[PDB]
Amino acid sequence: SQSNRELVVDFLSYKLSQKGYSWSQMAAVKQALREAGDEFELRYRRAFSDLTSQLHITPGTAYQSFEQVVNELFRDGVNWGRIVAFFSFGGALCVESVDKEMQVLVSRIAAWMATYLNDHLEPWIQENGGWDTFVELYGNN
Amino acid sequence: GSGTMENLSRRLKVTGDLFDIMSG
Repeated sequence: SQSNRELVVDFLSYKLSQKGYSWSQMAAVKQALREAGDEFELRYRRAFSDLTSQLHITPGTAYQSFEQVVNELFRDGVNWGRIVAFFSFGGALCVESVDKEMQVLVSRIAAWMATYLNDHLEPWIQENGGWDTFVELYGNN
Repeated sequence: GSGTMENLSRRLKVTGDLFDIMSG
């Protein structure tokens, strides 16, 4: 049963990360990204007001808002920190979408994010050491 | 409005940038 397999894998990964170990390189990247997001959001709220509700998201304007914010973010450059900002932005978009009962946007926001990573961030990422470098730099924080 | 976006991008860029610099 894949369901059970995925469960065992998720659980074991969580337990390994709690000790500074990792189930796989993908797992360590995930754990690093989650932690960097928490830290980034913490440092964001202590300086500003929630990145979540500010923009008025609607199914019809969501994409455009995502694109405007995201293009200005990497207009003059890409770096790990901005990527974390990006991930955290997408995350707040989804949280806001669910709060406002536009649950269907979450899978779209998800797609728009992977697409933007695959197309516009991957090049820089490969060129700068891949995600393993990201893990060295933001791992276990 | 739309001015909210410029402002959000800016706050995200500085926050990230500071975050990047503090890991070097």
